Formats: sequence, C-alpha cells, structure tokens
Amino acid sequence: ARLKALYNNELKQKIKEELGLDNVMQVPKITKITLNMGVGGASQDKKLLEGAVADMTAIAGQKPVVTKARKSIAGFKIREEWPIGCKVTLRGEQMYEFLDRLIAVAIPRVRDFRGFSPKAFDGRGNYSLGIKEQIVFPEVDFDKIDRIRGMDVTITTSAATDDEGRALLKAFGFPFK
Amino acid sequence: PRSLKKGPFIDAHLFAKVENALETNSRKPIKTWSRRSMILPQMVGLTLSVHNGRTHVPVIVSEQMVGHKLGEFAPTRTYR
Amino acid sequence: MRKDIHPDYHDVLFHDTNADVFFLTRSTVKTKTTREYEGSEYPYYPLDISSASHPASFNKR
Amino acid sequence: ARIAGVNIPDNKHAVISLTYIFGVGRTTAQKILEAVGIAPTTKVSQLDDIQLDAIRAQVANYMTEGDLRREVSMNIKRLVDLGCYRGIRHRR
RNA sequence: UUACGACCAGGGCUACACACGUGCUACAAUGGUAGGUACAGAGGGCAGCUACACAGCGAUGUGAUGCGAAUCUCAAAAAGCCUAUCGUAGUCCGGAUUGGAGUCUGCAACUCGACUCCAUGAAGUAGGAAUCGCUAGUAAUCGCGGAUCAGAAUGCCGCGGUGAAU
RNA sequence: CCUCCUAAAGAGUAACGGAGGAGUACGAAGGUGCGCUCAGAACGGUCGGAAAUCGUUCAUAGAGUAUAAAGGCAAAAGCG
Repeated sequence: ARLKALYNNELKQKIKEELGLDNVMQVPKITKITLNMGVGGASQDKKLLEGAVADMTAIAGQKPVVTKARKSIAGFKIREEWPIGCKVTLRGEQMYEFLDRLIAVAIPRVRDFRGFSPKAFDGRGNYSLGIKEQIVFPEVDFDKIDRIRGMDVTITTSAATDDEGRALLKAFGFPFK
Repeated sequence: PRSLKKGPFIDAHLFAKVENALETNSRKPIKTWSRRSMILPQMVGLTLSVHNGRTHVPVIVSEQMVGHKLGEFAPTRTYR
Repeated sequence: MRKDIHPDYHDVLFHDTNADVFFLTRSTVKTKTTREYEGSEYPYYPLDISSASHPASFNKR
Repeated sequence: ARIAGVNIPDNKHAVISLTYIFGVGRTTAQKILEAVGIAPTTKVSQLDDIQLDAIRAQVANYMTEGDLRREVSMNIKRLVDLGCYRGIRHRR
C-alpha cells in the first residue's frame, strides 16, 4: 500500500502540526474499513445474496462473510439466523489499498457527485458513506451484472474527536463538503 | 411571450403611478387593474394591489419576480 | 489472511488518460491489456476520470 | 463506453448512443460529432480512447444530467415557492 | 322602464375526484431516419400572394421584383421509386408533459395564442362487454386548398394521388 | 404431577381458597476441550423506515436459559 507508506512519512507529522498535538501517539489513524450490504430482501430468493457476496468479493479483494438476523422481525419478514446481509472488514495493507483506490478511481465515478457531507461523522471520528451503485468500482463489469446494488463504507479511525477524525480523513485527500 | 425587438410592455397609467412612487419612495400599495403589465426591476421592492376579477389582492414585488406579468400572482379561479 | 479463500489480488496500473496520470494499486480487476510502468508490465486499466480530473435577465434583454 | 458519468450503450451508433445521456438529444449529439470529427455511423464500441476523451471534453460544455437535473429542479422551485399561477399548478 | 335598459375596466365562457359523445396521433419493419428522383387537381391573392438576394439551425427579418392574375405568386404535393441504415428493442417506435430561449399578429399572448429551436421523453406492444361506416374509383390510405379569420383547425366544406376485399 | 401464595423468617400444614403449568422435547438441545458475551438507547451510514445489516459509545443482564413459575446462573447454568 502506497497510502500507508505515505501516511507513515508525511501525513502523520502533517496531522500532528495541524491539530497541534504534543505527542505522536495522539494523531489519529484509520484502524479498519468495513464494507456492508444489507440484502434484507434475501431469505426469499437467496440469489440476491449470492450476487451481493460476489460483488463484495470483487470490490474489496477479500472474501466477505454473510451476516444473519440477530432478532426476528415480522415487519421485514425475517426470522432469527436468516442471512440478510454481507460484510467485510479490511485492516492494514488491504484497507490502505482499498481506501487509496476508492479515493482515486472510484469516488469520482459516483453519478452527480458534488461532495461528501462533513457532518456524517458519528461523533467519535468514524465516518460512514453510502454508495448507491456498486458499478463505480471498476472491478465489477457492466456486461455481467445481477442488478444495481449499494454498499456502506464505514471508516473506523483511532480519533476520539469529530475534528480529529475529519482532519485525518482530509489529510488523505478525501473529497469533503 | 413577446418580441424582443418590440421591447418590454408596461401600461402607461401604471408606469406613471410608479414614476410617482419611486421618486417619493413610498410604501403605499398602488391599486391597479392592469394585469397585462410586466413587472420590471424599476419598482422592485414596493407593493401593488392587482385586481383578480373579484378583489384587489396584494402583491409585494420581489427581486425574482421581474419579467413576469402582474396577473401571474393574482389567480382568478378558486379550485376548492 | 487465510490461504486460498480470497480472490486474486494483483497490482493494477489504473491510468486517467484525460490528465495522463497513473495510479499503481493492487486490485481484483483483470485487465485485457498490460502496459509497462517504470518497473514491470502491470495490467493496464484506462480511466475516464479520477481524482486528478474530477471537479438581471430583464437588464440583458 | 462511459461518457458524462453514464454507461451509454456500446453496440449502437455514436449519434444514437449519445442521446442516452440526459441532456443530449440527437441534434446536440450531431453537433458534438461534427466538432469531434467522428462519423455518426460509427459504433461506439469501435471507438478509440483518444477520441472517446475528445467526445467527453466536447460533452463537458452542455449542461448534462448532473447539472441539468439540479438546474431544472431549481427552475421549477423558483416558481413553486413564488406562489405564481404556474407554480400553483406545478405543485398540484 | 335612475332598470331585466345603456357605457367602461378586469375576470369568466379555457376550473377538473369524474363520466360519456365525436375525432386526431400512435402503439412500428407493408416501418423510422438520411440522401437523391418523379407525377396532380381544385382554390385563394391589394382586408394581399410574394420571384430573387442576403442574415439566421429554424420560425422568420431586411431589400427588392411580378401580379387584380390561364401572365406573377401561394407552391414544394405527399404517399411513390433507387441507395444506405436501423434489426424487434418501450427501440433510431410513439411525441404527450415539462424546463429554457425566440419569431409573428395584435393596444395588449399572465389567466388564455400559433409556430420555431434545444433539452426531457408519458402512456401506449393492438385494446372487455359491446358497437360503427363502407358495394368501386367505393372503402382504406396520402397529401393540397378554402370559409370564418389581425392571430388562432386534429372541426367543417371541398380537391386530386394510390387504390382494394366481398 | 409441577411452580407461586395462603404457610404465622427450619420442615410440614387445610378450604368447591387466590393464580398458573404438565402427561413432553433433544444423538444434540448430551460429554469434553477451547472460545465468546446479552437487551436496549443514542450517533453515523444505499435502498432501509420506529424497527433488518454495518460502525461507534454507554450498558451486572433492564437479555437468554426447549417449556409454567420460582429459585438460580460470569468459573456463566447463557452463546458458538
């Protein structure tokens, strides 16, 4: 990952000088990146989930895992332990490569993309963004496709504060505002 | 709409009422029946009372209403 | 990383041809052609756009 | 191909495929192809990347879907919020 | 009979949960589009039609010419034929609705005009019970004129083209 | 036949007293080793909301325990 080798040389010290931190262990870093896909309409066809798992595999470069229903809800017609989503978690080299790819290649491919909301942090430095169409990732090809799916990209960082989280995200080149 | 070569249309009788209103800088609502006169930026800010057939409903003219006719903001029919 | 359960993950040379900027990054994509960078010949992927190229009336008439 | 952020059909002719872009009809596509220099009878699939990016640059002039939908929606809003007759029919 | 008479301005006759009656345009390949190349009749024109030239993507605008017309003009007929393409897709079908910019007529185009241009691209893939017209230059289909009319026909009244089945 | 109360702080204790369950289930839902921690609330996030899946922060248990109730349960007796 080139972004990890760039953060370990330039971005860390730049973030420290920016936030005015008196200790190098205070500057934030991204701990993990989690890609999720709610396929709640599954357990009735169980082919939508197959396609979602394939899309997650191609997008992330890592075999994902099927997430079951933690409770039974009649309104969503779901019973316990029913496969209703897909998730993958990327750490270290895999997450740095994925985030570099997402910022460079894939994030300009969002249709009518003005920017990403800067108030979308949860309040502890972690960011979450939604991708309404999984074709913005070049890994998935337009010829063979099940349908148009979406995905959550949650960036979990070591920042404890909103402002530190967005400073760390913006140091990487994240498209904000 | 109209022809650009002809020029903007404003009734002379209401144009006189606004030449006797923007020099004075009054806020008196000018009461008018000519809905066929286009709102120009000349009287932007003041108030007119446009006849909608039954009553003289008030139209305070704004900055983004110029170019429209005075009747556009005085509906004549009542659906419900 | 568990062995042989993950997809093929290899370096890919993405290239924004509008600004002619390269992005070397491992990815799951399988490109048809392969173009040589300063190192070896990576699978080459053209790009239409990337992070380098993406971004009164009365008086007139 | 991929022009103006959408995936226009590849097996169609250029002048027909480009109309799939919201904001490009057939005469605007004809004018785009006149400037670029490509015959409207050539398939988009057999189009070189250099001329594909030339067509992208030529398209970047006209207000396509990303800007067009915003501008049209705000144009409608300018009448809906104004309370004029046209806006009163627009809301209903 | 200082009003149920009379005059003026604005609005309405153009509203739409809806229903029905007459139609027009379609749902395409016996077709759409782009190039060429043909063949009419009838009617209108000073309350006007405009040759031609230039400007404009266009509607149109300016100059200018002929003609009260078997003289000049509306005006090019379209369907048709040849070539290319589309290759059965809600599409290169369909063109409603909406956004923007204009041209004319007219004191005046908001309610509430007609056209032009660009963008959008809705339903619609042949239609239930039921029901209508037509016996030959007819039906079907294709264009073109006129009355009313400053402007405003998919209606009305006509004209010819191709042209059946039973 | 089981659980609570009546039942008077050991046990037991009646009424055609007041309230509920049982006449099964399971070859794993048993044994062991190893590992894990729930419910809810708030915040952020494509469809996706009051509530699906994902991330964060609080959270001795306000959950779960095959089933009635009681008593228990972190060495979990709960979950893989």
